[PDB]
Amino acid sequence: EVNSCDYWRHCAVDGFLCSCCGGTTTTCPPGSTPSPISWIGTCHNPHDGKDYLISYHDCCGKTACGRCQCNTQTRERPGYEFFLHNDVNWCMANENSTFHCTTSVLVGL
Amino acid sequence: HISLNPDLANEDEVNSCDYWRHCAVDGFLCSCCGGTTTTCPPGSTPSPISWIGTCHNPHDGKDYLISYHDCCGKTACGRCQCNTQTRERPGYEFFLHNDVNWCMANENSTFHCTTSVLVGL
Amino acid sequence: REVLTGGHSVSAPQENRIYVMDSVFMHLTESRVHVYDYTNGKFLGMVPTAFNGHVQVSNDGKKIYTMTTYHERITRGKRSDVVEVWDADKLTFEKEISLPPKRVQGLNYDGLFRQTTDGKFIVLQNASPATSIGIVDVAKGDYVEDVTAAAGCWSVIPQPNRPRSFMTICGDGGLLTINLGEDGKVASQSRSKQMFSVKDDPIFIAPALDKDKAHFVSYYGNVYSADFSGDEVKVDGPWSLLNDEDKAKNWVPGGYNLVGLHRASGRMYVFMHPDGKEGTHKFPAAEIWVMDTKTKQRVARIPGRDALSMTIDQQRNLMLTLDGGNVNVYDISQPEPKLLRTIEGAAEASLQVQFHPVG
Amino acid sequence: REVLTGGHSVSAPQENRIYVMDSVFMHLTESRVHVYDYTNGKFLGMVPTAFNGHVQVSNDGKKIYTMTTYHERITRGKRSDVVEVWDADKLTFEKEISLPPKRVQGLNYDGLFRQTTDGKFIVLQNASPATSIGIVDVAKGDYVEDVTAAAGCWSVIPQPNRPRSFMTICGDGGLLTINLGEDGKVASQSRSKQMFSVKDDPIFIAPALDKDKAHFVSYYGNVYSADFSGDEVKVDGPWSLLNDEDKAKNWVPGGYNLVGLHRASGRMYVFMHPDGKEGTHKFPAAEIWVMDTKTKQRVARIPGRDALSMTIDQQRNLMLTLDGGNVNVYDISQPEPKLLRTIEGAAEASLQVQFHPVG
Ligand SMILES: N=CCc1c[nH]c2ccccc12
Ligand SMILES: N=CCc1c[nH]c2ccccc12
Repeated sequence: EVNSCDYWRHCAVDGFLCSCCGGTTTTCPPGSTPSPISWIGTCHNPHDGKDYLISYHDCCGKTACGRCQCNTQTRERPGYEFFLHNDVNWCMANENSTFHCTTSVLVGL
Repeated sequence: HISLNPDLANEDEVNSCDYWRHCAVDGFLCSCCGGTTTTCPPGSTPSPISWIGTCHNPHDGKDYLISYHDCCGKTACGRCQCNTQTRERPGYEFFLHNDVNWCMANENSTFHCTTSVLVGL
Repeated sequence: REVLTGGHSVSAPQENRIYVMDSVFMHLTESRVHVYDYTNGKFLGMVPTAFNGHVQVSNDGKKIYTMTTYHERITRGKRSDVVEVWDADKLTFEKEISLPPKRVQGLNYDGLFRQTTDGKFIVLQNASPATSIGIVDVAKGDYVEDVTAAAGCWSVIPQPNRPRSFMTICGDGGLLTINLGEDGKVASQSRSKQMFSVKDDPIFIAPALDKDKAHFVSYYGNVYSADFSGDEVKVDGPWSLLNDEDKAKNWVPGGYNLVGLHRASGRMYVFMHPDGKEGTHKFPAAEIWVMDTKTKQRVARIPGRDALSMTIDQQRNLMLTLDGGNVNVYDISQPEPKLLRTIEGAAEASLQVQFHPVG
Repeated sequence: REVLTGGHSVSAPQENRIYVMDSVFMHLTESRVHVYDYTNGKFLGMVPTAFNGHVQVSNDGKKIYTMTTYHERITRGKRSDVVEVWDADKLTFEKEISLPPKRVQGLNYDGLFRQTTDGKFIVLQNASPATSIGIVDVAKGDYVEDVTAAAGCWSVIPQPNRPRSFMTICGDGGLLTINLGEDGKVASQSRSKQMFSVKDDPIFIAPALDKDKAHFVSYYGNVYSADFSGDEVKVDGPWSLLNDEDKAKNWVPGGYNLVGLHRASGRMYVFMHPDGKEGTHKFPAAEIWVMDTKTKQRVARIPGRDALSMTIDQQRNLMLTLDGGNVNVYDISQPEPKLLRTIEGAAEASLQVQFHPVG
């Protein structure tokens, strides 16, 4: 289910799900690097009726995974609220900014 | 015969892999890429080398030698992909072979598109 | 008997040309600009733009400018962010201009890669992830200024009524105006009053741009205006796109480059969809609404054909529409747009199309 | 409270891994190796290989070797042809080995990028367009020898029974054998007698390779043989793959990496299609034929599923086939192959698949 765009954690994913790319929700595929920075989303968990802070770190330094492409936009805002924005490459400040896939890291409520 | 000048033909006919002279083409027909059968699309460069072969002309009944030059130094055109193989042979007959990049000796070897140049009878 | 030649120019005249910016997101290091003839849908050529390229045509119509990122070994090695100058007719590379390694990497909104009205300066968005605006002096072929004043702001809206002024949208709901000197350094700046509520009524960044004012649509279908006929920007709004019967189906705007203004008529084009709710702001157009900006009323509505981005040609009364892969050509000389033709397969992943400047 | 981490290794064991070389011909500057688990079809990772990459796994299963071309600005700037060494488990770049700028740019036949049986040398095809074979000393990370003796020949067939010996196929219809000294320079060489008629019965370059011999199929469905069990190469052929019913229906071979040999059984696998004529030699498989090479008879024929390339694993008695986009897994422990599974969307444009080595 984590490989579905509909999965509740993925509510502001623009990119390829790292769990389809040889990694997981919380691990970059081998030989790709986590972005230290990220857009943030607020997602509703249907299992406990609570909302959570999700961090959308990219995995960087390999070419596009191409698998499980998502474009979900819950609470996403334009570049004037930059850390809520998902139309930019969150690899932008990595040693290599080439975009590989996106993770969905649970931060807190 | 008119069969010999693609400039005079209907575009839909020249831009097809079944067009009589495109008989050993591997790649994107330049005539779909902003160029013509005999001109590279703007900003792409002719390969000085090519694979070669002969094609039968169903129209005037004769056989022609074709030189299959590429255009080089821009990224893949991506349009009108052909993979015809009439009289193509493996790399131990290297200039009859079309599974290599005939842009390989160009100043920039990035493959853009390929075409079919009429050498003669 | 025949010989293959290069050195050739685009077959169609510049007035026939459009530029489809293909991000090629599946293979984002091979982004490119596809050049098409809008009158017949013929492919005229292309400009390679490496990783996540951006594009615009010089205001004089002689050059194409690209912005892109290279690395020595693509996925490793040293970064080079650059602007490139390409000849518009030859589609050949001419000049590379060095940028600091922080040019915006992101989807192809017009406002990320622009120029001053006089054509003398390229004006671009930086993100490191701190934001600033970068100025490139075209005649010099150099980066000449980092507008750090624009921190916390996003995107570039040039003022058509001034040689070298532009605005940007700021996190406080206001606009920041930058006026450049002749050397491309900030000569003056001004900040508007709050135009929109960032939390309650966020606007799409895409301007419906007039000679002396810019209109902006909101997530909930409101309209905001910034008037720059004077040195200080005057802000107004909102007024609603929706009449009473629209409100039942929850019609809202959605898309990327989603609005346009036909300057002579004051008609604003907007991509809309029914059943709007949180997270539907990038949904394809079910419809294009045509609004009179003067009377603040819809004058026409047509089917949207899943479009996401558009552009307008003032001189020929045309609208281009783009669903990501296909480009539709509309005649907009009358209030109701007429569909002229569809260019299929113009791109694999494009969110931006532009006309070649004519007049 | 979750934390994102990198530095991880391929999650499945080596013996489950396959390597699908995706040329991505539509965007050929972004070719890549897709790493798959053949047992369940899970994508395990990938290695980026720029323009028209080629790939193999080190004989010892520890590293992945790629061969590719870079330019400083991709479509302009100086050329760099390289081999790269990558960790097989971490899928990370380790080392670049400079090559002369003439490495073969072409479709991914096995025989363009190989290694010696001892695994100490990488043996690669050059085309400039004059042909030669390049030797890379793996441990030294240097290109060490240029085999211009191989001019007018094509591709590398390593002899599994000798540590540093390999053959290539020549325009005279015979084979050239090259034996390397401990330093990668050519110590000796020999030319076989003519194996096939170049004009009348050209063979596909892909060997069905045993420990001490190799079989080749021809455009017209004949089989040829090179025996290197002894001091000099002994050649034979033709024998036909075709019986009378076959010939009447004009069955011939078609594909790229189109043959395989199961060494234990002597079974040869060949992609075949009916209605063969000039120009069909790369046609998708209508069928896979299974030939017993001792008795010279077909023991099985099954649906081709449009396959174009294949590879065999000895220990697990497996055959993979590949139609450009999808990988099919077959159990070949019995004369009749059993279809185990299809991996869908394993590549966009792949003509080569390889098992991780298990010996
Ligand atoms: N998570 C953001 C991926 C992405 C979204 N837009 C992009 C543009 C260029 C590179 C990457 C991206
Ligand atoms: N006409 C030759 C195009 C071509 C055929 N095979 C290729 C492999 C890589 C690059 C280009 C090619």
